[PDB]
Amino acid sequence: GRLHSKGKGISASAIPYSRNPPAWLKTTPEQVVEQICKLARKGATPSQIGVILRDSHGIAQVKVVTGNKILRILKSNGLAPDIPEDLYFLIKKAVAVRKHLERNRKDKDSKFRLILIESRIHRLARYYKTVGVLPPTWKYESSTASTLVA
Amino acid sequence: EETWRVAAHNNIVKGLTFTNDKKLLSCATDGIKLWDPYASPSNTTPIATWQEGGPYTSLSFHRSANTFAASSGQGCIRIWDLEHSTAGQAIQWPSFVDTITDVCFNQVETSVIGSVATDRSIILFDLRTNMPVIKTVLHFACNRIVFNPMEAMNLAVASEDHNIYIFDARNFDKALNIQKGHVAAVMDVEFSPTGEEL
Amino acid sequence: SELTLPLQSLLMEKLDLRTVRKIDELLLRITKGLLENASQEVLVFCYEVIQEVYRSQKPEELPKMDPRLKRFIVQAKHTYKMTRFAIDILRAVMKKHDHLRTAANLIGFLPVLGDAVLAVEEEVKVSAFKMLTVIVKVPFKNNESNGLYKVAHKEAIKSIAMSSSTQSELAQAALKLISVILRDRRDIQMREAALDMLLSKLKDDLTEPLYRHVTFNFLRSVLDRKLETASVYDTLDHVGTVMITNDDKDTRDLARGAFFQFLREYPKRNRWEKQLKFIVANLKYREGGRLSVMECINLLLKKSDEFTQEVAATCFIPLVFVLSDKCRLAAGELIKETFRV
Amino acid sequence: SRQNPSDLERAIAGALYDLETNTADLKAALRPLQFVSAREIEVGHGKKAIVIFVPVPALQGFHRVQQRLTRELEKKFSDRHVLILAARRLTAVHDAILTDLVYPVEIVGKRLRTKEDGSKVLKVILDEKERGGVDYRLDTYSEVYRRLTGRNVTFEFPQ
Amino acid sequence: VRTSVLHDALNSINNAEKMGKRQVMIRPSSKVIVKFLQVMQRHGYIGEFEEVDNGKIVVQLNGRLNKCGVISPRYNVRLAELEKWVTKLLPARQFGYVILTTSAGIMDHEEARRKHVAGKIIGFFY
Amino acid sequence: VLAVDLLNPSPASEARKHKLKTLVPAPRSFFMDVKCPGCFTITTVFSHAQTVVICQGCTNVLCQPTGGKARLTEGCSFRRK
Amino acid sequence: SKKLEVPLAKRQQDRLMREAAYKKTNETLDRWIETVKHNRRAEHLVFPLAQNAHDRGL
RNA sequence: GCUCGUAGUUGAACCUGGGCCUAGCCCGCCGGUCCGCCUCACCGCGUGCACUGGCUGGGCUGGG
Ligand SMILES: [Zn+2]
Repeated sequence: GRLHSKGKGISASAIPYSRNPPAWLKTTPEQVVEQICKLARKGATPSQIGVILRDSHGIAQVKVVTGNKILRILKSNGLAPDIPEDLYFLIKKAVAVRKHLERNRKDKDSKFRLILIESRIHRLARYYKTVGVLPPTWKYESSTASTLVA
Repeated sequence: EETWRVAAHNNIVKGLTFTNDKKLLSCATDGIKLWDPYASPSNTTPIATWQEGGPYTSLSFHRSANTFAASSGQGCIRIWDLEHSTAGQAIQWPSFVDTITDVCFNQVETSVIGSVATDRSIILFDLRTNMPVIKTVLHFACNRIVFNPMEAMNLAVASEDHNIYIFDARNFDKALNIQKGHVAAVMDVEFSPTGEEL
Repeated sequence: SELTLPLQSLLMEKLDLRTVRKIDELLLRITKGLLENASQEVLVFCYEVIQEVYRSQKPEELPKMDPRLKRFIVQAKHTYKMTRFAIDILRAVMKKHDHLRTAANLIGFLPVLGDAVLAVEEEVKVSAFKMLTVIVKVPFKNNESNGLYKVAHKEAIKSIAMSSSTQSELAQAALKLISVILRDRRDIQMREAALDMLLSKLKDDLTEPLYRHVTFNFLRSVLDRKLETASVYDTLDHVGTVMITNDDKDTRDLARGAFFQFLREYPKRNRWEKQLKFIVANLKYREGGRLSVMECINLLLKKSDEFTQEVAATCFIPLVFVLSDKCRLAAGELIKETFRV
Repeated sequence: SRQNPSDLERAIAGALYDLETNTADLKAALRPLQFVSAREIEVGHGKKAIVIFVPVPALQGFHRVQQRLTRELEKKFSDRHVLILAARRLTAVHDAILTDLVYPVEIVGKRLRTKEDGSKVLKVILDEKERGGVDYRLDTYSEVYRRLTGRNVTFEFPQ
Repeated sequence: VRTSVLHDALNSINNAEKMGKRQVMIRPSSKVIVKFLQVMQRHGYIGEFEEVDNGKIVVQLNGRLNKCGVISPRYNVRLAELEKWVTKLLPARQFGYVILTTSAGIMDHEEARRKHVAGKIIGFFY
Repeated sequence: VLAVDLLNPSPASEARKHKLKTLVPAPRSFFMDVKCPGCFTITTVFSHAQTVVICQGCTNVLCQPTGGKARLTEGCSFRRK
Repeated sequence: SKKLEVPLAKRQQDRLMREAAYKKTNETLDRWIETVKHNRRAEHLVFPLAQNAHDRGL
């Protein structure tokens, strides 16, 4: 239940029924795919892609219009991030916290949150390793996290 | 002590009635059966049985003739006349799926049949021209319909709204009366044979 | 007989309903194997099988009527399958062979086929019904069948009235028996309440495409003998609109045949003039309807002399008012027939 | 494609050809389509309903325009229920057959209601925002779905 | 978390039969739950249920049953063991049923003795 | 209470239930069409937009994001589908 | 009015036929309205009824 | 004292092509009777809302 901190929180995004039409929200799937490809080329994460689509174009879900999800489409056209988005954001967050610790050390709450983030990264990292995404042996410390940054 | 007992069916006995001669009928999920409980030898075996017509739920016998209607679970009621009908005539609302829970012949006005169904609805039936007549959807499910034995047009539905609704069969716009006193759902309602109590 | 000996030796004992239905399937397929094949012996063999069934049945246990309605119901001992089997053998044999269709052979079966119709089992009832449809036409030299066909007529009407849908096989077999009785035997009169009930039940089965030909066979059978009643008039007022407003030719032609037999047969001038206003209005009337009403006008001009003069006089002028392209060529053929008569 | 024509396949293909010229001023999926497939098997008694099978990207190509195309296909052709569907060759396929059956209206829920014995009845509900023009087409929907698949379903608006 | 969604469903059924309600909302559905309720409906302890979709199950119950339960390790059982397992799980041999995941499907112990097949004990009701 | 039809809740009790707690869950958000009176351009905006949606050019606005529904701007029209 | 009309949809034809059945059943309950009215407006009701006696006119 | 965490432990649901037989009807083909056609004749053709039988011809639906 929201992992680390206590608190349930039922903040969830709903998905409607009939995974096919939203008809009056026109535009062919091919056009949507090409827009997604353009966004990927400009350098945006799948989640950011989805948000952009939500903002401007007549879309509901890519999985509805097109046969595939965004990440799956990116993988088919070989335009996917090095470290699968969420993992990349977590490592960026960990780097930021380490840099804050380096600037000022006594902040024990920041050190605790750093530890939490590292644990969450390890939790993600193990399961990514299992699903043959990331190459075996993946360190997530200041020796490699700093090199990764972006 | 009892007068006559028999291990009738496998499942629970959902509906049961007496014929106008002396014999009694019983529903189940097995199918309905007919026995002669008043005979000079006691017979445990039935003398007629009926399985075709879906899972039956309730029975109701006619006032005068040997006709009876069984409410099934296929959304139809079906009407037999004893001694010259075998499968009966299946009357239904034209596109109806939900089960008809109860069925009740009007004893005053013959050939008017009321029924409730788990669409939270009551439906009527005219037996003279074999078709349904009118269907009203209420808010909650109704467990049982019954008619008034002195006033031919008034009916009462016992419903899961903890409530009894006394309706007029000619104008289903509003309830003639709403009896509200319960705590859990109402399972059975029955008018007095003087027609003035419940 | 080597086939039916172990069956009897098995089903003489106490039995349950699944194996009862098994023996029913076995016996109906024995009858199908019999009806493809030395024929008088087949007749006396059927009679002997039915005699052994009547010997084996207990006379204290008979079908009794319904306690609530005073007639008999059309619906684990399963003895009736042998009767179904034997009458199905008789059905196939008397269907295929004309020289056995004698008045002398079936006097042994006239009290035998009596309890075949009166039985409460659906299988033996439809077997008896199809049997009597085959054996309408035998004179019998003394009108001995003139009580059996009264009984069969009453029970066929009762079975259609008690069946839940007329689209079932028992109601259709009874409808076949009623239609062949009305086509052939003029000794059996029809009751107006029964005919009203039948036509009111067959209003939509007229346009149902699966049973269209059977119900229209029955309707032509009613229109064969003169039956002037309000139900027949009110249903032919509906066959009038079935002729024009229906979509397909296979229903349109059967409606044309029925309405045409009506106009050829039925004996006021006001009414016949109303038919002519109707037919001219449909001529004005969609293009498939124009084609069908033009071919009905053509049939009337062909088969019909004062009526010829009147139908030509009132059909010629709106036709040249009409004079889509197929309807125009058809109207040209129609006015050519008008000039020819 | 797949066909050499029957008696009515050439008639419906001639209707698709005739909707190009001598009419509107609207054609987007009309010229890139050929003779495809059609079927004529009864619905109810007396009436029939025409179904036409469609290649699988042309289903969204037809979701582009289906208002007044099916109106003129009903009026100008035979006065019977016209109905387009994709062609296919399990449970995802039958789900696809349902959601391409109901073309303006999105289905919401499927209620597979059992009875007091082993018998069960499926009933798929529709959207409440479009009710008036579909209810006389519901039995045609149910009968075409039975005739194509074999599973008896009944269509009902929620109340 | 109880991965035994069958146990969550059966806990909801026991709570409704204790509280005297007339229906439930079994929120995570399955197929083994549907087969379980199919056996309970054959033996009449549950009126009528429907699987609606987002799915969940709405289970009209008659008010006839006492207790539902799952056997959590799901032990294997032969027929000569099945008699002793029935008389050790049920309060009486004529009251209630033991559910079996056999090679012929999911059924009660009387249907298992009819169809001459053994299997794993999955649950029971009475 | 004690018995109720759980496969057929009322639309009014269904409509006041939270999103994820309706019988089959579904959203309660909608899409709008928006024009700004000098332009014949029809941008289609989501109801709970997080983007400061801009029309096809003309550095304007169409809505601002919030904690809930996007506040459409000023004088603008909206049909909702 | 001897001209036939177009056949309607099955739902609308059923609805008109069942409206006719509702009018017929309302007539056969309007034959009971007057006795129901007298029973509810009367001052003293005597049960069982005189018409249900098994020796009615003896 | 609380949180993270490894060996360990429990680990969501979703997942039975071809041919043969059979009954009912239709559409069509074929043999004969009747009638008509044409051929000098021999002969053949049309011919089942005139009659009758066949088709391991075609189509739909049900059952194995
Ligand atoms: Zn603009």
